Amino acid sequence: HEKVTIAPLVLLSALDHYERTQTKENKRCVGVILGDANSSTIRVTNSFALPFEEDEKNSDVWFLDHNYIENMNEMCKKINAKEKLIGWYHSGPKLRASDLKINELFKKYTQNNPLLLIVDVKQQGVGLPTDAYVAIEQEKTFLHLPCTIEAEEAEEIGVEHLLRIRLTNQLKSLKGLQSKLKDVVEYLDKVIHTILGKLQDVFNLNNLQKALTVKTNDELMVIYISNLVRSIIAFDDLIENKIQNKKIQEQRVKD
Amino acid sequence: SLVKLFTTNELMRWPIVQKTYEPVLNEDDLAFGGEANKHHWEDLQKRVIEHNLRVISEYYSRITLLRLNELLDLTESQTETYISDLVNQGIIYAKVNRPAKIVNFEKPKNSSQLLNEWSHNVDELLEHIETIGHLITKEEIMHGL
Amino acid sequence: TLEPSTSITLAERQQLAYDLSISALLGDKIYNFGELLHHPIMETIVNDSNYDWLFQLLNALTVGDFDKFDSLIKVQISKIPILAQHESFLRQKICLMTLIETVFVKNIRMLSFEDISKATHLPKDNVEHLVMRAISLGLLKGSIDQVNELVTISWVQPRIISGDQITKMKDRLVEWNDQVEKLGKKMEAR
Amino acid sequence: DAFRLIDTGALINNLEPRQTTSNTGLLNKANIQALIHGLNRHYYSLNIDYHKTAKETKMLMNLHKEQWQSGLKMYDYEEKEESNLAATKSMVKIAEQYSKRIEEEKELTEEELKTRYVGRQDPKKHLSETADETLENNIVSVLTAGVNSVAIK
Repeated sequence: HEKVTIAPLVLLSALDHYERTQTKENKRCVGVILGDANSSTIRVTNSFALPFEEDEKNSDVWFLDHNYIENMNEMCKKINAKEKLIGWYHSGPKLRASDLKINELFKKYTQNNPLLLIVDVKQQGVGLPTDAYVAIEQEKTFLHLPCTIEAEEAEEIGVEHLLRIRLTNQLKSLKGLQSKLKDVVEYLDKVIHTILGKLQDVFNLNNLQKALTVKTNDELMVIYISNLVRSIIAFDDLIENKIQNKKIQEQRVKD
Repeated sequence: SLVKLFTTNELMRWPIVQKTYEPVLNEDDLAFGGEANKHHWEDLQKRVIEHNLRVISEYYSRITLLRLNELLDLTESQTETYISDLVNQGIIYAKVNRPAKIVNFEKPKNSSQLLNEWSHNVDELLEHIETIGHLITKEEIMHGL
Repeated sequence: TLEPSTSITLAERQQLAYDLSISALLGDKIYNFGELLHHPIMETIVNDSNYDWLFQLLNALTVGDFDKFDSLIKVQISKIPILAQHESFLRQKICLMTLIETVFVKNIRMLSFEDISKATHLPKDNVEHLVMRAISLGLLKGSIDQVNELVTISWVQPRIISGDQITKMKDRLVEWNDQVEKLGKKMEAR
Repeated sequence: DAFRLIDTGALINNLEPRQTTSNTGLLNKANIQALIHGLNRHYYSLNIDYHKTAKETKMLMNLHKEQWQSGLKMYDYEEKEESNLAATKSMVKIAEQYSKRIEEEKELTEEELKTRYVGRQDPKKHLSETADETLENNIVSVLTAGVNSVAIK
């Protein structure tokens, strides 16, 4: 399949247009990603906003200027020639009816399958403040591609200069069953099987490990054998340092 | 149907099929020399037995030797003849217990268990957070509209 | 899903349901006739004149009575013995999907020769051959143990049923939550 | 790096140098040390800091760590580390083999306990190589082993 690679330059750029424009919950900042969608690895090296206006009274009313779309994409070619139109990004926590009608706009100048991106300034719950989706039809069918972040050498190192485990893993793992339980109950009363079929595939696949439980305990003992030997090595240094500490005390008594 | 037969072949209908339709099977006078049809009966039986034990390894992990002799249309002495050639030539492998009359698959443990075979359990929850995260937004679309 | 297109009257719906029904008689793949009931078909067609095969064969895969369906049909489809063979697969596949997690509580996968013989209404000799033919068709996987009377079948064919997995999924939620208060708070309060 | 011109003027104003580590010129050494006094012109004395809002600081702290396995650490690196655990068990054994061989030759050649040996700190280097490496190999076989199973039911 394909994967979406979002550079930290793009994630931080979309967060800037939200605060500078004083965008409230009634508006969502829309922008255009730039990159190469030809290969299986989709990387976005550039992002910019657009004068978008949102209307909550009518989902079919949106203000977008196509002149600024083609001009800015042409003027930014002088920087890097690898930047083309692979899709667009927009703000807001949720996908409303106005987002479905604006999907067919950029598809005229886009060759391959466009890429959609949702930027969340609040980042409420779990991970992934920016979720990526693909727009394709047979009815609109959206698929969530794996979201990864990879930058250049100077870009990844520059983040560390500006900033100069097990418990968290168990908390998010427990919340996965709580969030899935609410999705099944709400969908049960919504119908009164296709959506629940995909969740049943993952949920079904000492229950099945009973055959490997005997062989698992034998491997855990071998792991402790290495840990027991390394523990003795650390214990020898404690006695060696205790004798070494006395040599310093013996010099303090004579001198 | 004869090509796909070897997978499901129990050798129960083997004598029945050869009698009704025998174009190349039992009696063949074309492009085959011989003094009788006994060569067609011996040569065809050698192939259906080798393919019979081959699919058992992929289906029956443990089977009684007494039941295996009835499925192979052989005897105690004739069963050990055909299986000895399959293992010696490096085709397949099986378990033969003469005093215990037990025939098993003999699953190799050389894979070091958890050190390798655990790769089947990583794909179980790989689609867990991915499918749920996609349905959270999808369900809210139909609920809001 | 087609809302706007494929204009059809009640005359062609019965002709369309004919090819949809007969496809599932010998079809061993993708659930069973109940999928045709999930779509607005049976409600739009007549309930008799050999259009009721969906209702008769629905419970025939549970109770396992072949005299109810064979008595109401003609000699056209009853002459082929293959039709009676495929009805035995879908009857057992309902119970074989319960081996890991659907209904059963302890979620331990084990099957003997006696328990499966009473559910499929078949003896111990015919049930061993029925499972081998089911895996050979690509519907199932796994192995079979005749020494200890154990049947291990890998989960392949999905199902559209639901509502029985909510309670058993809570078992993983409650049992793992106890370690958050005990083991989870032990490492945090370190 | 930056540059700003001064020429005539820019004086009779606030204090430019006193801000950050200015009033310098010990020997010739500053920055690239091709500059001394003039730099480009007049030693503008650049000061490079950074300030971010509450939303921007919340991102890079949780987002940037090493790579992205995050949100579930259990099964992502479980199969990758367990598959190489068989080879890791054999490689950590060689590290211990060369451990005591250094300490054995260390105390064998010294009957004095003085320094002719230009050994000013001899022991602590080889002692830490037998400690920190041992301290590295055991913790990765324990802390990871706790989440290596965690199966329960």
